[PDB]
Amino acid sequence: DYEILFSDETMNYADAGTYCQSRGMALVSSAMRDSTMVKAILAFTEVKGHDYWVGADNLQDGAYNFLWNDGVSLPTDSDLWSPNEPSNPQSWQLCVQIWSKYNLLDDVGCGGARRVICEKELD
Amino acid sequence: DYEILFSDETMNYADAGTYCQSRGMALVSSAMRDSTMVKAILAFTEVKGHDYWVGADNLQDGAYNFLWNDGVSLPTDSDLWSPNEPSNPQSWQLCVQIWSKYNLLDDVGCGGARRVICEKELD
Ligand SMILES: [Ca+2]
Ligand SMILES: [Ca+2]
Ligand SMILES: [Ca+2]
Ligand SMILES: [Ca+2]
Ligand SMILES: [Zn+2]
Ligand SMILES: [Zn+2]
Ligand SMILES: [Zn+2]
Ligand SMILES: [Zn+2]
Ligand SMILES: [Zn+2]
Ligand SMILES: [Zn+2]
Ligand SMILES: [Zn+2]
Repeated sequence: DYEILFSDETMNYADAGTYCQSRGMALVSSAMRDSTMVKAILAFTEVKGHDYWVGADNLQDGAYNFLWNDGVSLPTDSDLWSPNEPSNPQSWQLCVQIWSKYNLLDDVGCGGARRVICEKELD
Repeated sequence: DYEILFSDETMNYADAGTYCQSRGMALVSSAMRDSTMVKAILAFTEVKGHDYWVGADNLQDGAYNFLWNDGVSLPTDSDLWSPNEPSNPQSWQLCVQIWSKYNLLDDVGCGGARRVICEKELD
């Protein structure tokens, strides 16, 4: 169960995190691992057909050691990934987005402007 | 362009309005009249398969004089309505929801608990 916020305003990955945080929420993460919720989230972004930041990156352990912001691993072989991703140089700082080309996850550098999705676990 | 918040938390119609307002947003209304956004919004609720409040009611003008909270009319013949709705007695105070049966609009009394959708136009 969640509160999911979608924003058409774009920002880099760091700013997306603080954007959600300032609202008492977090960049979407656990909701992406929830089979019902992730399906609803992707149904929305599918219509929008735009890139969105999600709360995962390799900043801590590097390479393809992707972590959701709540500390849970985003397996390199997850079905959430777009075909042939992740594929950027493992030595880069990598952030994860919902890539419009496939409406599935993708590794990118962290400076590009993208839309934002925030979550808040209920209760 | 907008900010759209979906919440699994249920409430009556009045409480949904206050819920959105306390967040600097409004019960979804103009976004429902936007061709891209309404489809994105409905794609999300389709997956969820649950009832959601929307920002429309007959409280100012009564009967089937439905108005979106921003004062714009919700035509009784809108393609947004579920088949054979609106159909509740015109003497009642009627509120509008996204009804899970069709994933389309429907008139109901205002006291039932339903999920909430808030919006915030972005300029
Ligand atoms: Ca794959
Ligand atoms: Ca990539
Ligand atoms: Ca009709
Ligand atoms: Ca009805
Ligand atoms: Zn769940
Ligand atoms: Zn802007
Ligand atoms: Zn892109
Ligand atoms: Zn509860
Ligand atoms: Zn629009
Ligand atoms: Zn725009
Ligand atoms: Zn119902």
